[PDB]
Parts: sequence; structure tokens; C-alpha cells
Amino acid sequence: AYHSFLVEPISCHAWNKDRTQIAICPNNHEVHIYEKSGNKWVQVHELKEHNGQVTGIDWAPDSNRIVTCGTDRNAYVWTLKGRTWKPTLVILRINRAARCVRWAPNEKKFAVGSGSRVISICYFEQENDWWVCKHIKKPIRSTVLSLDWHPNSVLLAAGSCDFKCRIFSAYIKEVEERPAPTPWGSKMPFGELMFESSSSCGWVHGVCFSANGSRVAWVSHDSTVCLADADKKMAVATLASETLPLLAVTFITESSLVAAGHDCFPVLFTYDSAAGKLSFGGRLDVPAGLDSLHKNSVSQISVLSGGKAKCSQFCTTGMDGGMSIWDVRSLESALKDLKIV
Amino acid sequence: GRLPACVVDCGTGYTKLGYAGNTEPQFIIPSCIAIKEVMKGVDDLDFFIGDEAIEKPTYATKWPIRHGIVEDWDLMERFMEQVIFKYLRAEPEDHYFLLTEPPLNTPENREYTAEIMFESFNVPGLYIAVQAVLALAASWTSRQVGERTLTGTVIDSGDGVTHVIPVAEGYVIGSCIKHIPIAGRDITYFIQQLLRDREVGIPPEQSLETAKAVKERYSYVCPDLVKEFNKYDTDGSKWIKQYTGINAISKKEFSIDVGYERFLGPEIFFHPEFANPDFTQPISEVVDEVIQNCPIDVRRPLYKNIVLSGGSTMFRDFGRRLQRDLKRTVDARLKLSEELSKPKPIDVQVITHHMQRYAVWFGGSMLASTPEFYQVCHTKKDYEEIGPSICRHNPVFGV
Amino acid sequence: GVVVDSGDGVTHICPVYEGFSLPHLTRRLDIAGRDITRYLIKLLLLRGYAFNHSADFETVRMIKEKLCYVGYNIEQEQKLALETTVLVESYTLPDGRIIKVGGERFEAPEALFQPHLINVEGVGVAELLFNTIQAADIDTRSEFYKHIVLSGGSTMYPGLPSRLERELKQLYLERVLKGDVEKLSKFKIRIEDPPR
Amino acid sequence: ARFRKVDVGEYDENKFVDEEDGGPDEGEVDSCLRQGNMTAALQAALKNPPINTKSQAVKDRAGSIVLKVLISFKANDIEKAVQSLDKNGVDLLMKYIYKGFESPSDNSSAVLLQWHEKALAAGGVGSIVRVLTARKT
Amino acid sequence: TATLRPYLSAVRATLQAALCLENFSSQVVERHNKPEVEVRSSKELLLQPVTISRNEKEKVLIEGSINSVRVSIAVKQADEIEKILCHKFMRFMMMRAENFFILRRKPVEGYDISFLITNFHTEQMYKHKLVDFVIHFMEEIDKEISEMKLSVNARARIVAEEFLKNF
Amino acid sequence: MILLEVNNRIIEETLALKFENAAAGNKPEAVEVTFADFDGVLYHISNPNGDKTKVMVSISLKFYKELQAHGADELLKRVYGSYLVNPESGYNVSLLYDLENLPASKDSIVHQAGMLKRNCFASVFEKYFQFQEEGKEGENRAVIHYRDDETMYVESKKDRVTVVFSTVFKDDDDVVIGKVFMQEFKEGRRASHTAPQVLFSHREPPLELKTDAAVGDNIGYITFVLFPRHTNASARDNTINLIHTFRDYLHYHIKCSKAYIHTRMRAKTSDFLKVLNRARP
Amino acid sequence: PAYHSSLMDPDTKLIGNMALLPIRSQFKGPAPRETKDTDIVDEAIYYFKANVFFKNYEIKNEADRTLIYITLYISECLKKLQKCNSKSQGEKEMYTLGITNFPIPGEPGFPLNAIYAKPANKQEDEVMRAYLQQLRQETGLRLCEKVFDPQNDKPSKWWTCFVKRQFMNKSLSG
Ligand SMILES: O=C1CS[C@@H](c2cccc(Br)c2)N1c1cc(Cl)ccc1O
Repeated sequence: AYHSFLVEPISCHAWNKDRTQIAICPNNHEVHIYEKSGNKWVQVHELKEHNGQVTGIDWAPDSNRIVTCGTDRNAYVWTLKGRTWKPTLVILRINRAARCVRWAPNEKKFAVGSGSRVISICYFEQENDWWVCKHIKKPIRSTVLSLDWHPNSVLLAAGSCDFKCRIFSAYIKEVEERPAPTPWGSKMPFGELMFESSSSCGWVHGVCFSANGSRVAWVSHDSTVCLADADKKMAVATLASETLPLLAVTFITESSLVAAGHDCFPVLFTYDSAAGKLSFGGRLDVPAGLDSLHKNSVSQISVLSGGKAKCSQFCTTGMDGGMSIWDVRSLESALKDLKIV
Repeated sequence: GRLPACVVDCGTGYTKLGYAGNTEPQFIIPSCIAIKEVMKGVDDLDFFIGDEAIEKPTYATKWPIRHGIVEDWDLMERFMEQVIFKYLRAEPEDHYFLLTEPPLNTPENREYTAEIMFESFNVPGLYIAVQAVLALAASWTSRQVGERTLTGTVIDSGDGVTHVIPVAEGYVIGSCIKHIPIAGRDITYFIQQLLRDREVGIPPEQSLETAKAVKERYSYVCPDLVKEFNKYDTDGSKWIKQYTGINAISKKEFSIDVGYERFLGPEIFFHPEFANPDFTQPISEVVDEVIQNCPIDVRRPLYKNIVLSGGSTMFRDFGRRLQRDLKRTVDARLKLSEELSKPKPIDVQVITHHMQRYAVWFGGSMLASTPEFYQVCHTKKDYEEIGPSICRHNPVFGV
Repeated sequence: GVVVDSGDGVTHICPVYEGFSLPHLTRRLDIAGRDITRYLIKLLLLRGYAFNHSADFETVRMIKEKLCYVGYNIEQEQKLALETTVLVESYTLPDGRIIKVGGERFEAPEALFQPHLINVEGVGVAELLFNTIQAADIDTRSEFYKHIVLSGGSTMYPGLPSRLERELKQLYLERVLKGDVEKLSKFKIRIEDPPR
Repeated sequence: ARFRKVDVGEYDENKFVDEEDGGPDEGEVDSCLRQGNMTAALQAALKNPPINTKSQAVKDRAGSIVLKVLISFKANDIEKAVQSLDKNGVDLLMKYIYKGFESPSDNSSAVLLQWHEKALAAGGVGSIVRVLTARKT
Repeated sequence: TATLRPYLSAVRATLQAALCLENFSSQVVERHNKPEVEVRSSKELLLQPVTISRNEKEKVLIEGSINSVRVSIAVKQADEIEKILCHKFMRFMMMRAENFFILRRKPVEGYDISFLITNFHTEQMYKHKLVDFVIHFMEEIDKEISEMKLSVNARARIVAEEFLKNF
Repeated sequence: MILLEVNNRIIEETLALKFENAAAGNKPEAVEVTFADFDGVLYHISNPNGDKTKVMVSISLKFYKELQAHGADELLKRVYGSYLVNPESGYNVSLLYDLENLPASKDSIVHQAGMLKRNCFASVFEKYFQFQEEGKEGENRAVIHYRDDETMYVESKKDRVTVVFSTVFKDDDDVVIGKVFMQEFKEGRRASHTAPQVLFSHREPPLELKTDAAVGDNIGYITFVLFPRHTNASARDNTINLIHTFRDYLHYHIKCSKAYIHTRMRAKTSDFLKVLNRARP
Repeated sequence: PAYHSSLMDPDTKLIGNMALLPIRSQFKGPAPRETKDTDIVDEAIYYFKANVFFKNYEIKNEADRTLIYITLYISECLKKLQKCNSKSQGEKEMYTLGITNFPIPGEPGFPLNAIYAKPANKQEDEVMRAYLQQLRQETGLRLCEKVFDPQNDKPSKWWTCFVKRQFMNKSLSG
């Protein structure tokens, strides 16, 4: 189910809790919010404050707060007052463009990957009434392209241009407390490097934690998809693709992944825990001069319903300005050979 | 060197070409080229330009030159081939060239021109002058001027459209240019209608012929319409003239009387509404509007140096009438001021001289005759080492 | 600490100590917004666009604000302008005409660092900033170097805080470290260039 | 106006540094070739590639050995050989093929274009993508 | 020729692998956005340059980066007239680089013509059609150079005959 | 226009206008015109001593002395007779037309006046054509430096007259284009078996001149071989009209060739841009 | 620009918003008797050949409204005078034309109803109708000694040539 919001790229997107509204940046300095009226999409809000292209947006479901970051080095937390969204400046203390942003599951913090080769972990102090941030620097040597939180809201996965996928502890004792141990490690002091991939090839476009967080997956520019298993001493399963690089990835079950990128269509990957092996299980987009729904690279994928444990519907936005909604059961019906786990 | 530079001024209905130093152009030809219509062999050389191109049976006539729509560069380039090798008979590698561009022509077009001149014709040096600026230089020949200046208001009126162009220190103030939908052709048509409603025995297929001739031989600008009309209605024997042409069909003679149209034709410059339902601003008002839109500091100088260019500014007393009318509008404005509240009186001067018809070519010929011209031209050596971009800017000189 | 300020009239590098400012150690730059707009007019003229200094000043000012920026490495910027078209941007004039602007985007502001370009004597905002801190108190040099902050329209040029940073590294390495690459690493520079 | 001559960026501690550190059996490849065992020669030439050496001499050596084998091949026997390799082999082959494109000589590129065609059919465009993003090649 | 199609096929595949770009804000200069393959101030953002050659003279150099690709072509030039025709034609197009927005104003040293394709191009144009264009371009400049060659020779014979026949 | 014209339009139109107004009985207008022609020729049309009833046409050739050594003065007098007067300072030949004493056929003199330059060259050819017809072999060859760095050599042999041109191609690439045209001239007899034979030597003079003849990468030598059928009293004038325009005819066509290639490039580039823009959604 | 009347006086009376100007005439009507040597009718006839070409006309005085009416009427006269053969005959058609009832302000068929004030009452109506007729009559007969040349049957082409341009692009027959 494809819908064209515009002909230029949708830089990034974010859905609210009930999936009734979608926020998109139209290759702009702005963020447009849409909502369905019957079977039509209608623009309901226009968030204008950034003085640079917005590169990341995330929506905190329960608190209903939207956070955005842009090339203007700024980050803004938007709060809805009546019929209008109002922004609050958050100083990241960086001198290069911000690239990505994600609220933690507990909605007490949000992280911003940047070109300052650092990750800004921001949180609110109801003491001075403003947002502050601590940096996670070592050993990031390049621009941070992607981020994804662990369900415990402490561990944070990051992908950067220095070809690495890392897992850090974003532990902030003043908004949460001593996290329970995890197969990733017992010691989680702030900024602690828990894990670092062992490849020196390909920028890491996207990272994603499994529903339980014992697994982390990432896609790089070298046309590979990887998965680190914390229950197998962080053993890494890799799979080299025969096609173009993937830019986004998400778990749909503890052992299944859906990714998309420059090929312009979503694909399925499965993880065999026993063999510790990754396997390609199919094109999910089965039928300008392209046979895919999207007519340009797909840059972001998000789970709409079912969570990362048993996803039933997921979303994709791309550089073609289009947004697609995929139904997992429908896909299984149209493809009798489809796996999933 | 012992050889004079080539001066080529391309109009919309006339190209003026000749060598620098001469007072008049050696040739004045229609800016048209006749071609035959996948070229093979030497088909590209099968063309004619100027008069030789207006009436050729097996050929189609084009005017690749206008204010309106786009330059056909292929045709412009071929047009130049004969200008150089057929009419001027100049070895292009031995002569520096001075070409003219309209004001508001783009830098890109200047590079396209240089590409043709340097890469096709191998010229040693090239200079692209802006028409309005040459027109000003041309007025330095006037008895009314004592100091050379490149600040003034140029009224260029040919056969298509009339332009009011303000120039300051040698550079046209592009953002303040205004155009008028009244020119030679419009005058001809109006005179044509006037004859249609009064005279008989005029061959339809020869309607324009008579009109254009009447205009060129008997038209002029009068100080007042009623007083003029009264003049004609009283002493008709010495105001009404007669014209006689021959019927292209039957070879017999037809004679017509020429009257009111003599002064009514050129009058539409001052009273556009007479023939144009979509334009009513008198030329005097357009000039005032332009100058008032320019920087206050440059105004008075513009009022003091209004120059004419083009055959349509050639009517007897065109300048006198412009100067008078403009002085009335401006004096009237300063009248209101005093009353409301002593602004120094503004000196309005419309310059007319003997080289008006081809003021642009003459200005170019005089300037290309000086040593300085060779200093400012862009040489083939620099075109080659630096690129066509150097032709984007052509330094003003001569003052 | 130092607060490099520049407007549509003049530029100022004002050193301030705990409390307050100190006239001695305060210098002004003879180049500002208007001078850059003027230089842009000269540059556009060389490109074939003859804008009148008075009649079109505001138009060229708007062109400057929308397209102008500060080059980081002029050698590299010039290569981009001469070998590619990635710097060329179209700009619509009030009368509808569309012009193309390129290399002149970074050339105009460069006057801030090379005054001679517009026939002005001096050493450039950067070298000037350096001399002000180098001559000042020794017990504040370090502190000053990361408490330099900007303000005034003529400082919002993309890449300005960066160009400044690089120019100071070059000066410090040559006129303070003698050229000892192996010690620049530990020369801390931090340009405060806030959001309001 | 000197101080701008020096590129201070080359000493920026906040840059990026690749992880560096310090070939196939020539005689073995020759053995297979002299015996007409082409496929065998291919698999031997693809062994222990100098992905970690600093000198271009050793790398340029392995490239020669590999190139020597590809040229010695018969057009109709290329497909079979390519299909005898595993994915990693195909990826490595593709790297060497592009290597060869840099040293053309007497139809050398003519046959290499045949190798590229078959290698591509086997490893897909992804094998080329990995020629592009390899830091150690 | 037994080696045209194989050449273009290899070049096309490489262009497909190279044209996978995304918007990238400068890591070196605050609020700047520059084509990385041109400035090269961040080695990790640059990809391995690769060459595809048909023979000793014809080849295509492809240099990628995270947000841009530089494509240089060495055109076929059999003799002197083809050499000058090619030089004039490439110069002609480069002078119009602004309208022909994916062209570099100057070729990479060692090549006849170069393209600079950025993420902004792949954003407003179907990247697969850009790939089609480069291949189309390589094929067509060869045909045009051949046609130009025939043209000059054709007009030359008529010019020699016209003069000689009048004696 | 393939063949270049021989007459000067400025001379003819200027005189024509003055003669028509004189015949009409009008008062004469002043005239002052300075123009050029190929090969560094400079003309001047004026009223000697301000007398508007007299019109003078003068020509200046830097190499006139060389033409004079081969009969120029004699030929010119035969052609222009009483119209020829003492040359104006700065010029080699002057024609004077008295508007109060014009011939019945004014058009005929306008025609010869337009050929002033051609007639100045004529003598050297007529001289050697005569040599051939009389069998006077061994005569020293004529050397005419028609351009600062270009020379023409004329030599008469038993059965033929040779005209050699040492031309320069200032533009390196013009040499390449020129070679294409010269090859077609060399093969010209394949279309006109009776036409003159043409030879071409690049960067080196014909052996007979291996003298101070110029040598260089941008120099080109062309040799025309004229036979009796081209040099006799009946073909003489037409042959002279052609041969003295060759050098400029060649260079003219090299330039027109470049202009045509430009049209080709505008078309192909235009099409490339259309394809490029069709790549946009 | 167009020619306006200089006959408006501080004591000039009005009929509607038209100037009840004096005229030298024997025809009946409410027009004051003119003592000077020129009146509004002469003025309209004097300015006609020039004014008739104008498309726009600024109403400066209530005298202009009267001037305009007469100008438009002169055109009506020329329409009729165009087809006639003698000074005598022409005078008759002009008498007839002057008597015919032409539309007045307020009626459809009268152009410029946006610039002319309609009669407020029956008196004002009949009085305006009388003035207009008196103007028509005097204009008509006065025009005859101008249009015809001492050579009978000569509706001078120098007057006939205007038979079809329309002052301000309007008409009384429209
Ligand atoms: O745009 C320009 C720059 S200067 C001028 C021109 C005049 C004569 C020959 C060429 Br070649 C160009 N020219 C021009 C081109 C066209 Cl296509 C039509 C009219 C012009 O004045």
C-alpha cells in the first residue's frame, strides 16, 4: 500500500502511539504531520523552527512528545499545547550537523548521533527546568549514522561511518536506576563500550535491537547484513548480499529481520540460532521503469503494529517521497514459500 | 596596425557593418538570412543575407534577431560568415572586432558570441559593447555638449519597440529600463488607416508601400494638434502634399493627397491611445517614470543628458517636443511641492545630433579607432588561456 | 572571553575579563556586511551582471544573505568553482530574470580574511583575533581560546566558526609552536558561536 | 600569508585512521597451468591474497599471477571455473578482475570483460559493491 | 565490434554499484555540504577507485564517495581528425556545464570528459536513468564523432571539386 | 557561397552611388572611406584636396614593389589608362574619377575599379604565362610575399606553369582540417581530368626550394600545375581570378567547416539535455 | 492631451450636471444669449478633429460634459452629411437630425450614464431635452458652412474621413 507525499525525498519519519499520525520531513527545514480522513491523507501540522534540513525525528508514544534534530546542529523537543506544537531548544554541544535521534523506551532520554563523531544523550532536569546532555565520545571516530535503544533503556546501539556497529551504556542514574545485568555485560557505567563489530568495511547505515535485546543487527554499505548474538558470546553471523546496500533494518520477530535500501524494496532475513547462520528468505515486494513500489532508495523502516516480537505491519519511507505500509500476513499469503523465523 | 577594426552592430531589422574610423557604416542590411528548407555536403553554405534574402523564390526568409524570442545561433553564425567574407572582405584573423549586444543580454550569450568569433573565425581580439552606451558616446559629437560623459538617458527607437534606457558611468541601470509599444511600424500602420478612410485609388496589395513612403517623405512632429489642424484647413495649398505611385498591376499612375497623417503619425509617441488600445502613456511620462525610479543622486544628470538613437527619433522636432512635454511634467511636479510647503529647477535637455540614425554604429566606429580600444579588447591569447568567461565583462572606456 | 562581533557597519573583537570588557586589547576590523555586499557587486560584474551600486544594493544584499558562505580551504573551493558546477545556484531577480551564481558565493566573504581583496589594509578577522589573544594576559590565553563567541548579522556565514578555527591553528603552529606539529594536538581551541 | 600553506588537518586528533598491520604460490600456479589444469590454477591463484601488506610490489605480484591465469583461459571454459568457486572466491575474483582492467595489453581486457560477465552472474552487483568498499584490497 | 557490448555491460554494472548515494553534511566544516569525492577531506568517506578498460586507449574511471561519484571517460580517437573533433566536442559541452548539470567543467587528468553526480542528482532523477544516460552518452559521442568525420570529408570533396572544375 | 568573389563591394557601391548622383545633376556630397580586403590590403576613397567633384580610390599593398618587378605598372596603365594617376601618399595605386567627366557606360568602369586588387596581382601571372607560351625556360621564379609570413612562388616550365603557396595555419587544429581539404584537392583529377594538378607538402617546401623557404609544424605548401588550356589568352583571366583567391578560399572553407561542426554540436548537446531531463520524475 | 473648454464661469448655470452654456443662436431653447464672439459650439467644432482621436477624457468642468455632448453630436452630423449632394440639402437633413429625439442621461442608449447626471424631475427633464435640441440645431447648421466647399456637392473628404472613429469610443446612435 503505497502513498506519495511528494516527489522529493522523505528524509525521515515517525509515527505516534496509535499510528493515527505520521510526521515527515520533506527534504525540508520543516516537519509535516499527516493524518487520515477516510482513505485520504490530510496535512494537520507544520513544525517550523530548524534552520537546516531535519535529519531525524522520533515520537515518544505515551508522553506524545516529538523530538527533531537537523543539520543546523540543533535538536528540539516538541510539546502539543491545544492545537499547536511548540518547540523547546536542546543544546547538543556539537559543532557539526546532527544526523539521527531516538527516544529511549522509558521516554526519559533521547540520543542524537552527529558529525561531531559523538552521541549526545539528553535528559530533562526538573530541578533547573531545562534539557542537558552528556556525550558518549570514545571510541567513535566518524559521523554517527544510526541509533537504536535496548528495551532496558540503558544499552544503545550505534552505527557510524568508521565502519563500526557499537553498543554503549547510556546509563544516567539521575532519571533511572541500576539496570539489571544483561548478556552484554554486568558493568554499565555511562559511556561504557559493551560491544564493537570486527569489520573495517562499509558505513553502518542502520542498527536494530531484537525485542528482548539479546540480539543486535545492522546493515552496512558493503552489502552485508549482520547479527551479533549475546547468548553465543556475541558471536557474529554475517550474510553478503548479491544486490545493492541496505540503508534500514528492523526485527519483526526474535529471529526474523526486514531490511530495505538502494534496491528500492524490502527483503526478509532469518537467523538460525542453532547454526548461528543468517539466511536470505525473499523479496517482499512482488508485483519510471521499476517493478517495485518505491521508485528510489528506501531509507527508513519502522514497525507499526505487533512490535519487534511479532510485527504484523511495518512502514517504509524513501527518497522517492513515498510511504509504504506492508502487512505481514498478506505477504505470507501471496508467497507460499515465505518463511519468517 | 595598418588595418582598422571591424565594427558590426546587429539590429532587429538592420545590421550595420563597416570599418572603424569611418563616419557611416559601409553596409546597412536587413537582419535576415534566406535558407533552403539532414544537411549534407555544402548545404549549409547555400544561403543569402540582407536584401538578397528577402525575395528569393526557392528560399525561406528568417530574422534570427529579436526582442521577443530566442537567438538561433546556427543562423547567427552563418549570417556572420558572409558579413565577414562577402561584404567586409576582411581576413578575420587580421582584425579586432567590436560587436554590440542589447542591454539585458546575458553573460552566457556573450560566451556564445565569443565561441563563434574566436573558435570559428579566429579573431585576434573582441569587444562587446552595450548599444545604449555607444549611443551616448555618439552624442559627444553634438554641439550641445562640452564634456564627455557616459551618464544619460537613451531613447532607442527603431522599427519594433522603443526603449528608455538609463545609463550611469557607462553602465546601464538594468532594473530601471522601460519599453514602449510604439515604433516605426506602428506609425506606418496608423498612417495606413488614415489613408484608407480618406484616399481612393490605392492598390490594396500596395497599401503599406504608400504609407511607409508618406511617412519617410512627409511626416514630422508638431507642437499642437488643433493649431496644426487649423493650419491645414486654412492654407491647404501650402500644407497638403500629393504623392503618386505606380500600380504594380496595369502599370498606370495613381495620385493621392497627403494631409493630417503628416503630423498625426509621429504624434502617437505622445498620444499612444490614438492607435494603441493597450498602451496610453506618453513617451514624456515614460521617461519621467524611468528617471524617478533611478537613484536620486543620479536623476538630474539623467534629465540633463537625454539622447536619441534610431531612425524613428529622426522626425523633425521629435526632441523639441519631448523636451517641452517632459519639462512641463517635471515643472508641474515641483509646482505642487512649493505650494504644499523652493526645489532648484531641474534642467531637462534632449540631445539631437546628425549621427542619430546609426548612433550606435558611429559610437562603435569612433571608439574602435582609438588606442584604448585595443587595450580593453580581450585577445585570442587570453581567450585561450583563461576561457570564454573573460568575455562576460567588457570594461567601459573613452572618457 | 573574546566576543568577535560584526555587523552591517563594522567588526569588533572585544576581550572581556571575568566581569567585563577591556578597551586595551580591543580592536576593530574595517570590513563588514556592507563591504561584502559591495565586493559581491564587483564580483557579479565580472560575471557579466552589471548591478547599479545604488539602485540594486538591496537586491545584491539579499543574494548575499541567501547564497554567500565562508570557504574553509580556498584552494579547494576554487577547484570546485573552476572544475565543477556544484556551487552554481539560480537566483530570481525582482523583475523575473533568473541569474546563476557560483564561485562568487565564497569569494565575497573571503574579504573578511583577506582585506587587500577590497583594498583595505589589515590582517583579516582571524589573524586579528590571534594577535589580540597572543598579546593579552598569559593566565587567560588558554581560557580565551575557548570563550571566543560571535554575534552580529555578519557572522552567520556557514563555515565561519570552522574557517576561524583552522586559521588560528595555522597561526599558533607557526608563530607559537615554531612548527612543532607534535604539540599542536594539545592546543585547545573552541569557538563559541551560539543559536541566538 | 604563509601560515595557510600548512594543512593543520593532517594532525587533527579527531580524524580517522585505518587499522593497518604487517601472496599465492607462484610455483603451484605454474604447475597447474603447465598441466592444462586451468580451474585448479584459478583456485590456487586465489589463495592467501596480500590483503595486509603495505608494499605495492607484493600486491602487484599476486595480481600478475591471477591475471596470468585469467588470460590463459579458454572463452567457453570460464563459466564452469567461476561456478566452482564459493561466494568469497567470487568476491575476490571480482577484485582481481578490476585490478586487471588497470593493466591492458593485447586483448587482455577483451577476455577480462568475459570474466566480469560471468563473475557478475555468480556474485551479483553486490560483489562489485564489495570491491568499492574494501579498505584492504 | 566483438567487444563493445561486453565493455558497456561492465561499465553499467559498476555505475549501478557506485550510484548509491545519500545526503551527507560536512564532518569537517560547520554547516557545509560538499561532494566528498571532490574535496576528499575525510578518507573514510571515499570508496576504492576502479577502472574498466576495453583496450589500451578506451576506459572509464569511477570514483565513489558517500554523497557523490566522479565518472571519467577516455574516448575512442583513431586518428588526428578524430582527436581534434573529440577535443572540440568535449570542450563544447563542458563550456555548457551549467545546463548539462552532471558534467565537470574540466576532465580528470588523463581523460577526455568527466561527470560529477551527487546525491542531489540521484534524489531528483531516477538513478537507473542516470546510469542509462552515461551509457547512452558513451555510445552517442562515438557515433557523432564518426558523423562529424564523414561531414568534413564530404564537404571537403565538394569544395575541392567546385574550385578545380572552374578552371 | 562556395567560391569567394573577386570584386570589392565597397568600391563598387561607393562609386555607383557617386556616379548616379553626378549623372542626376545633384551637388556632390563629401566621401571619406577607409576599408580593407584580404591579404593585408588597405583602401582609401576620398576627395583629393576636398574637391567633392573628384573621387579617388587608392590601394595599399605591402608587397607592391614585388608585383612591380613583374609588370604591375604596365598592366595597370593598360587597364585604367587616364584614370590612373600619381599614387596617394601611403598607397601604391590611385584611380581618379572626375564626376564632371564620366563615360557613357559608367557601369563598366565601376566594374574594373572593383577589381583593383585583382588587377594588381594579374601582371605576375600574365608574365609567366607568356613565358610558357614563348618557350622561354630557365627564367628566375617570381617570389611574392602576399602576407607577412606567407609566400607565393611562380615558375614557368616547358609545358606548364607552377604556382606554389607557402601558407600558415595559426591554429594547430586548423592544420588537421586543412589536410582533409588538401587531400581532396590532390585527388581532384578524379572529377575533372583536365583541371590543374595539385600537390601538398606539410611542414616542408617542395625540393626545388629546399632557399630560405619557411619550415614548421604549422606551415603547409600547396602546388598548382597550370597547363596551356588554363594559361592561354582565352582562359587567362578566369584562371587568374581563381588562383589568386586560392589561399583565402582554403582558409575560408576551413572556418565554415568549423561553423558547421558547431551546428552539429548544438544539436547533439541539445538532445543529450532532453534525455537527461527525462530522467526526472 | 485632449482639449478642454475654458468657458466655465463662476456664474455659469447648470442643467443636471451639464453646463448650461450660452450660445449665439436664433433657435429656441433655454440657452443663455452669448454676447462674446465665440461660444461652446464653436469651441467643440474647433477642437473636434483633434479630440475625436482621443480614447480617454478627463472631466474637469461641467463645461466639459457639454463639450463632450457636442463632440459626439458632430460625429452624428458627419454620419448624415456623408451621404448628401449639396449645401442646401445638407442643411435640411441637419434640421431633421437636430429635431429627432436622441437619448439623454438616465436612458439606456445614452453612453456615459456613469458620468452624466440624469434629470431629477419632469421639469429638469424637459429643460435638458430643450437645451440639447438647441445645441444640436445650432451645431448642425454651423457645421454645414464648414463641411461644404464653395463648390457644391462637396462634403469635404477632410471632414468625411472622421465619419467613423468614435470620440472616447462612444456614440449617440449607441
Ligand atoms: O547575444 C549577442 C552578444 S553580441 C551579439 C552578436 C552580434 C553579431 C554577431 C554575433 Br555571433 C553576436 N549578440 C546577438 C546574438 C543574437 Cl543570436 C542576436 C542578436 C545579438 O545582438
